[PDB]
Amino acid sequence: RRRVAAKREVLADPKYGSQILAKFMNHVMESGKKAVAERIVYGALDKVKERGKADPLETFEKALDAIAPLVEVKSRRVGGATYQVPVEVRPSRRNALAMRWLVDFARKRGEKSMALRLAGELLDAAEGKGAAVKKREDVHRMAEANKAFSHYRF
Amino acid sequence: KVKEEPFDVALRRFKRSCEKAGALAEVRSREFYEKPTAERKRKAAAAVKRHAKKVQREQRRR
Amino acid sequence: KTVVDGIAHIHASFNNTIVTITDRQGNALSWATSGGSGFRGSRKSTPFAAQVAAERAGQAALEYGLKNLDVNVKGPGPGRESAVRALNACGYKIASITDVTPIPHNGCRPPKKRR
Amino acid sequence: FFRRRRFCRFTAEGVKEIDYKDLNTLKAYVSETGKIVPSRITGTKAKYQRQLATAIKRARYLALLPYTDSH
RNA sequence: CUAGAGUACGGUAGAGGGUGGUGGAAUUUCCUGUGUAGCGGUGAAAUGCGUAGAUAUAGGAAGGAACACCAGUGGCGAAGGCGACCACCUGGACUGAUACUGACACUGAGGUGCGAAAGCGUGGGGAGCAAACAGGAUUAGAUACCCUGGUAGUCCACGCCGUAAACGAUGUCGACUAGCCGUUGGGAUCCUUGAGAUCUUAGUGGCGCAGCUAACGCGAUAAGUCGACCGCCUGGGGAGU
Repeated sequence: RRRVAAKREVLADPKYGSQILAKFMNHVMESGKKAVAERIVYGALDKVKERGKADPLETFEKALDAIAPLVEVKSRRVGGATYQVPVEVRPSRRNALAMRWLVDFARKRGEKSMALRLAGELLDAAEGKGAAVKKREDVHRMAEANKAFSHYRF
Repeated sequence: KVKEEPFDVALRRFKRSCEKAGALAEVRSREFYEKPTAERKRKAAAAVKRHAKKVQREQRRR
Repeated sequence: KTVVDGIAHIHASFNNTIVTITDRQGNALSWATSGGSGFRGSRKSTPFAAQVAAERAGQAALEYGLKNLDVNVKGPGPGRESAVRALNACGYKIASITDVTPIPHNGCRPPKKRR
Repeated sequence: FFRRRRFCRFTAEGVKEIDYKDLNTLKAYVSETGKIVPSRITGTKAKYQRQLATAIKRARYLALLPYTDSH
């Protein structure tokens, strides 16, 4: 495994003037349906401005940082015993963990009018009663039972 | 024995003074009995690893 | 009840670690073990669990005072030195650290070798 | 050459029959714990190293030198 | 006759034997105080041990065997073997000087002895370890490995048995044959301060030229060049029966 991987960049959001939202828009697109997914992300953006008077970017700015975790396990097996090691999440990685958890719980929300499913997800995570926040903190609890394996056979 | 002055100094004066005295490898060889033939293998293999080390270093000392 | 200048005994096997706070008279004040902190297995033998049980012995020792400690470390296992760094974390003046180790000059013969 | 001069700590002088009485000599050859030193550290000649080990074991018997840090 | 061999005289070095005695650390059982929920074990568990107060921890008593560090391609012994300290008897080897005996030597079929360990007989003694065995686990199955227990035995006195990869897979004895680096013990010579120097015997190791060897490899501690006596081999199974 010679190290090869360079970096490709996508940063385009002219109708709002943002950068995090464009990368979040790519996690919603299925099979290249970009124009469909573009009006749903704005469709769940204006309902927050309908709901809260604050600029809904900052609601999205707050909802990331209550779904984004800090440490997580890593099942590195010693070759004769299956161990798990709580590891520090790299700062570049920890953005995409929240955005990928957020969409997958929006699809099982079970409402009508699809942009209302994602609307309720970004409202809860500014408070903490979301299922993504409950899925965040449970994996946080898995690390301290794992904390004995932090350095030793790790 | 290690007396005390910060605390990190007296730790490394204790981790090292135990090892420089011993009584840590000797404990590790009290948990299985070696028959005296197997204790004549340590006496055999370590004597080879010392007299060959006096000659392989001379190649570096060329 | 008030006593000062106690003695901390640390017993460290390959599978468990037992910490006991005593006096100069050799009387029990507070004992705490690695299994009582709820590990019970492969996690039991870690030097992290020798910090959890070390401070928990250092909290029922403030019932009687004991602003000065004298540490005897005993055993081959891991957590042999990690437990000392978890003592003055509770705020105890550690005076001196001392190895006590049972080493027979010839002794009885040990059990046989595993296969 | 500290291991070289200690060979001459017994051979340069006519102190061939060492005694278990000069504790000022014997404390140079005992480690901090109590166990006896090797002969590749002092570098003493192996005629005297065998003779040095008897004067330790007799002085240890008369409680002039300890065994361990326990007692 | 004195070059082989042996004696008398100084002198060193050694776990070489046998008979008693005395230590210190650690393990276990027991007693007593404090103290209170687990200990122990393992890829992971379970059998087991625990409030009828364990582990831990301190004090005390009894008893049994082994003898850390020094300790090393180091020593001694005919080989097996031999490591605490002291007394007690007791064998042989090294090294120097000097006198004496004057070949008194070598090997050895038969025969005589000393023979690890397991085992066997009568009597002691019973700390740990541990075949047989018991239980748990693993396992299609597991008498096995691993875990918790556990008896003969291991220890001592007296007597027996006689085999082992009893090994340097090389019988004992004697004489010649380039070198170099180590090491035990002992005299030398030497300028002398040596971390000295070189030479010489008695051991014990690492490389190496001639030479030999089917090859690997030995090579002044020969499997090289030669002598003296002895033991033994003759295709594989059947059968060391």
